[PDB]
Amino acid sequence: EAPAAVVTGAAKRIGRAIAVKLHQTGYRVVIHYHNSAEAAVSLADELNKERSNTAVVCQADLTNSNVLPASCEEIINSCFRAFGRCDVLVNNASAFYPTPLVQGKTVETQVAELIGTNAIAPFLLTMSFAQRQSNLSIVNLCDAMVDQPCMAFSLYNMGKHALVGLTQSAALELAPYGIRVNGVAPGVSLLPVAMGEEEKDKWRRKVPLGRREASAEQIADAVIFLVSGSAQYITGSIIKVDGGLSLVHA
Amino acid sequence: EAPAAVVTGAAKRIGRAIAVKLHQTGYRVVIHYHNSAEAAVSLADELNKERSNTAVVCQADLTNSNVLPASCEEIINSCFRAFGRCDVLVNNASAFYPTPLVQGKTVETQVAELIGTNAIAPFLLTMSFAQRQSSNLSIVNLCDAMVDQPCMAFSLYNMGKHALVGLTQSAALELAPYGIRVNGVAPGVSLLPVAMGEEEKDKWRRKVPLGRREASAEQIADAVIFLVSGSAQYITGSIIKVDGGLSLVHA
Amino acid sequence: MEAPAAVVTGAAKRIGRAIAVKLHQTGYRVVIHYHNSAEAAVSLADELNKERSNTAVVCQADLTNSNVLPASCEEIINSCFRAFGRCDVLVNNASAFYPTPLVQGKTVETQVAELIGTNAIAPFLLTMSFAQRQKSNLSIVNLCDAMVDQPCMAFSLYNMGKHALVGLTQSAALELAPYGIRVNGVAPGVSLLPVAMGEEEKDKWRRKVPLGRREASAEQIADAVIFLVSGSAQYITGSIIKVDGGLSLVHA
Amino acid sequence: MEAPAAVVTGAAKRIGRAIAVKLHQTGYRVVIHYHNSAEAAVSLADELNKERSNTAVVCQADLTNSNVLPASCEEIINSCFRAFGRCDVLVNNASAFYPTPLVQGKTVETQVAELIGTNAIAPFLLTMSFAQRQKSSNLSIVNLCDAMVDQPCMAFSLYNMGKHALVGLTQSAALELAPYGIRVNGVAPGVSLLPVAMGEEEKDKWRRKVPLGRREASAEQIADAVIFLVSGSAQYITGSIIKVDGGLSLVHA
Ligand SMILES: NC(=O)c1ccc[n+]([C@@H]2O[C@H](COP(=O)([O-])OP(=O)(O)OC[C@H]3O[C@@H](n4cnc5c(N)ncnc54)[C@H](OP(=O)(O)O)[C@@H]3O)[C@@H](O)[C@H]2O)c1
Ligand SMILES: NC(=O)c1ccc[n+]([C@@H]2O[C@H](COP(=O)([O-])OP(=O)(O)OC[C@H]3O[C@@H](n4cnc5c(N)ncnc54)[C@H](OP(=O)(O)O)[C@@H]3O)[C@@H](O)[C@H]2O)c1
Ligand SMILES: NC(=O)c1ccc[n+]([C@@H]2O[C@H](COP(=O)([O-])OP(=O)(O)OC[C@H]3O[C@@H](n4cnc5c(N)ncnc54)[C@H](OP(=O)(O)O)[C@@H]3O)[C@@H](O)[C@H]2O)c1
Ligand SMILES: NC(=O)c1ccc[n+]([C@@H]2O[C@H](COP(=O)([O-])OP(=O)(O)OC[C@H]3O[C@@H](n4cnc5c(N)ncnc54)[C@H](OP(=O)(O)O)[C@@H]3O)[C@@H](O)[C@H]2O)c1
Ligand SMILES: Nc1nc2ccc(C(=O)NC(c3ccccc3)c3ccccc3)cc2s1
Ligand SMILES: Nc1nc2ccc(C(=O)NC(c3ccccc3)c3ccccc3)cc2s1
Ligand SMILES: Nc1nc2ccc(C(=O)NC(c3ccccc3)c3ccccc3)cc2s1
Repeated sequence: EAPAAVVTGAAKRIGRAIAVKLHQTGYRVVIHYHNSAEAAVSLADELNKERSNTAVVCQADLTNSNVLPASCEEIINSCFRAFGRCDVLVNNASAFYPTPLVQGKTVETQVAELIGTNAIAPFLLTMSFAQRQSNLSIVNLCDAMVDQPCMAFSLYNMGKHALVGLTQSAALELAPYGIRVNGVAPGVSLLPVAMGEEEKDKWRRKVPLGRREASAEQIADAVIFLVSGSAQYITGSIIKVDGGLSLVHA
Repeated sequence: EAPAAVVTGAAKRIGRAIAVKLHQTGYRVVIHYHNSAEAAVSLADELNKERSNTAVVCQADLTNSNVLPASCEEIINSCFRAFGRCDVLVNNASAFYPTPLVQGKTVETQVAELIGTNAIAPFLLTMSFAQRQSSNLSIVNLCDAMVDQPCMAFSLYNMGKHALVGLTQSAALELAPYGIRVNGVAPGVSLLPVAMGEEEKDKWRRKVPLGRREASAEQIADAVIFLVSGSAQYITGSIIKVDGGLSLVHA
Repeated sequence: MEAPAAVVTGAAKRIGRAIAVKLHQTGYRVVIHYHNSAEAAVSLADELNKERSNTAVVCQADLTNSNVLPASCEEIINSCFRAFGRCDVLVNNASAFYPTPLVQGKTVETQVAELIGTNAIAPFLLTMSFAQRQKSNLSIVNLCDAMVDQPCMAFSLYNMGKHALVGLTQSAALELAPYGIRVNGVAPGVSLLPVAMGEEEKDKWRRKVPLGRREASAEQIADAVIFLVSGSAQYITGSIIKVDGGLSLVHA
Repeated sequence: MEAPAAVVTGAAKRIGRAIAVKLHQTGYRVVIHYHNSAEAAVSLADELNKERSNTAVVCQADLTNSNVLPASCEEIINSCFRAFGRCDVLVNNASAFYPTPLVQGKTVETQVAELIGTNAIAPFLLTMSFAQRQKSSNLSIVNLCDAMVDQPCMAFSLYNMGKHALVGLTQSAALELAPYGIRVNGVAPGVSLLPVAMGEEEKDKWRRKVPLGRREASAEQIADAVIFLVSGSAQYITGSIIKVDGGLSLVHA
């Protein structure tokens, strides 16, 4: 009776907040993770303490390779194995780091990681979700700043642009199956763990609405809306949740 | 105690559905109308039967003129008079008709209606709303998902709707320091113009990827409800398409 | 009779003059429209006529919206036919630009008439008159703004007018395509800074431009107009070319 | 050594050929990159060298993504410096295009490698190699984009993803390379040269959708926009994508 959702990169930060809010809404959840095993298992424990048998973890590397289609099929299969259905896919997992055009990872590894996590894995996950098929939908975590990108982040930005293309192409192609495909695009939300406080404050000061970053819960709220019955005519839409950041000129 | 909302063009169709759903969410509402007095009062009666003294009507022509600024100030003022506050402005009223570039309203009348109602009145209402201002204050503008693939011979209408996107962005930036969010909802085909023939209505319905049907007014209202809610408190300057995928469909 | 002819609105100075000059150098006869800048307009027409006799005229009009604006726009197009017997190109360059804050000597209705009139309604009415007068490589070029999605604070009416001009560009490209009239736009970021602006403030904006940390010259903007009216753009309609040195790509 | 030089990928046929011809007519020396079309690439180089000796060479490479793609792309740029002593212009034109339906003899990872490699990864690697070699002059890159990226063909998700990635590259590289004086722009066709084997009755279905003339763009019309973007008339233009689509993208369903 309860619907089920897969959330990628769900052990921490925004993906954790999405998994938590879906669970609070009544979903059973697959918490996908790559390296954060302890955090993933800890979240599943918390959710299961709340309602038994409503959360599982599923480990996978979402870097592009010739076995990525199998890994993505397994993530979807894990939801059917645990819960007998898969109603919602949230493509949240993402690699993010600079790749300067002018000069420990080879460039082909950087392509595989940045384009794999942000674009190819979402595509393969979408394929597997659709092939295995109420209120079915997919939500892709996009980036409100894709047209005003950070300096030296070309591969990341290429991946996020590709994810916009996937959102639109899959919304078109999956509409006759009743599957909606939409996006949520943060501006600045939870800042990278590696970033110093002074730099975090630099970015906070740029946001018109409150001079602060989005909480993870604020991003999750837009995901909840798009999967809800209140969004049943919405497909191919990307909702910015950016406090007006993308409207601010240089 | 209860927040209050102004909805322009609220007597019928999409504006009515928005007013109904805001009311159901707990708002007190000003139902603005131009020509549709009977329908406006009928809605106010229905809402007041549910919760007494929670719905008022306000007449105004939203055509651009020397008096449009005073009329817009009165709409906002009516909310403050009735309810003591104005938390939400929904710019829903619109005129829609063709204005061919190559050839009984003069062109400058068409300007005053299409650009006035669809862009200048939202601008003046936004000024009045902001001037009169914990809280969750926002404005929602009814945009058009087809603004970049416009209907043939609708240049003035399309100009007004593009101007409304500009207002949404400019006002979101300028009002963010006041905690006033400014967002849009962009329908594709929703309730077809009453004048449109049944065969032409079906032609459009058949192009929509999602179920080959128009949006109900209630689906449009659901997006408005989200944007005014606490679930959207970091969202400003965003326009949510509610179009069943229609804008994605090539020629 | 066989050199083509162009109307350039707001052509006495700055970008509009550069467009008129470059069109003239390409072989066009030109109508130099102007509002207040009579001395500068006549001085330009005299220069162009010295270079080739009877190839430049001036035409005065206020492009503020009013119930007479349609007649004024009809008259601008008529001046081109009166002088040159044809009108091949329309460049909508004239523009009012000033802040209109949402929270507090012109009335708001004057500000609406000026900012929306010059930037949007006059281009629309000129587009109507241009199209209706037609009997070649016919086109319209609208001067847009690369920063319309990242607008200056407190410029809502200006930004509304430039957004409306994008809508006109696309609507008119669609509707006039059957008549062989192409309709395109050129969108500067920062080009010639306002005459009233001090050097320090100019340098603040210059420093934001990735390509050279400098504003576009007037000639650089005119170069993109010249391309869009040329035979090298015969399949281009409904396109807006940014000429902004990357400015619109730069985040906050 | 005074004439500038350009690399054009996928230049043996169709749009890339017309770009290579127009660049040569403008005074550029050209590297004609090709993958499978050797005879046509060599025929073009010989035609161009007959017009002006030692102004055209060919360079073969597969632009599918793989472990060797970065080296291949470095080699393409290197070929221009070895032939002509300079590389002023890069045109990323080569492209794979075919449907990849989401719902059900190439594996899906081959389709990823081909559609994302040709349309996006190879342009990125070529852009890296071009810039690293440059770390009077008018250096620029032109990417062949697609005016219909937001109204895509049904069941072309991987192709559309690659073309959206190419918009991202055009913008990100324009920003990052602007300090080096390298401009980065795009030209976005709607419908241009159709497949010759496509029935005329199907070609006409697409032609009739185009507002401006109810016909597809010639390859030369697309090349004309590339020529403008590399020219001295575009020296303040970077990060711009010029649609050359006859109004097709403005037409609703
Ligand atoms: N935070 C922001 O300000 C912001 C702004 C714009 C867009 N976004 C988007 O919003 C989403 C969530 O942002 P976030 O900051 O929460 O993300 P994040 O913490 O940077 O990354 C989310 C998770 O992605 C997973 N991931 C990384 N590489 C992976 C790989 N090779 N295989 C599988 N999983 C991998 C990691 O899982 P493990 O920890 O299990 O390894 C990581 O915890 C992302 O798509 C992001 O691009 C965020
Ligand atoms: N229906 C769709 O499929 C669709 C598609 C795209 C966008 N939209 C947008 O969605 C919104 C609502 O659409 P709708 O179809 O419900 O609108 P609508 O029925 O065409 O008109 C809404 C109301 O606007 C008011 N109005 C018109 N001209 C006016 C004037 N000069 N002064 C004051 N009020 C005036 C009218 O109120 P009175 O009846 O009181 O005179 C009318 O009932 C509009 O902004 C529209 O552009 C709708
Ligand atoms: N300069 C920039 O950095 C920049 C940036 C973005 C966009 N643009 C766009 O590029 C175009 C050219 O810019 P610019 O800086 O050269 O323009 P500008 O000097 O600010 O204005 C050009 C002309 O507009 C005419 N104008 C103003 N109000 C008018 C009215 N009520 N009626 C008729 N004409 C009127 C004036 O003519 P008179 O002098 O004869 O009165 C003025 O000379 C404009 O459309 C502008 O918005 C420029
Ligand atoms: N034609 C149109 O209507 C249209 C519409 C929109 C966008 N565009 C864009 O405009 C550009 C030119 O279009 P077009 O129709 O002339 O392209 P095309 O004929 O489909 O392809 C151009 C060339 O790409 C090369 N290519 C394909 N796969 C390759 C690989 N794996 N490695 C290396 N090279 C490869 C081929 O070279 P070989 O022949 O040597 O193997 C082919 O001749 C493309 O980027 C396209 O996406 C075209
Ligand atoms: N998986 C992840 N994706 C992203 C995407 C963006 C951000 C974020 O921090 N963006 C900031 C920023 C990025 C790099 C360096 C400094 C700040 C940002 C993005 C656009 C404008 C301003 C700040 C952080 C993450 S984490
Ligand atoms: N008719 C005219 N239209 C315009 C449009 C824009 C500008 C211009 O100066 N834009 C600047 C700027 C505007 C206001 C205050 C300071 C600087 C600009 C625009 C966008 C981003 C950064 C700077 C100047 C003019 S003059
Ligand atoms: N390397 C290449 N890239 C592209 C991109 C697009 C096209 C093209 O022909 N597009 C047509 C079309 C696509 C599929 C079937 C028939 C026609 C097109 C594209 C967008 C909307 C309508 C038609 C052809 C090519 S060839």
